[PDB]
Amino acid sequence: XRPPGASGXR
Repeated sequence: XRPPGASGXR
């Protein structure tokens, strides 16, 4: 998916 924790700074 896009794990919040870091999907890069976004």
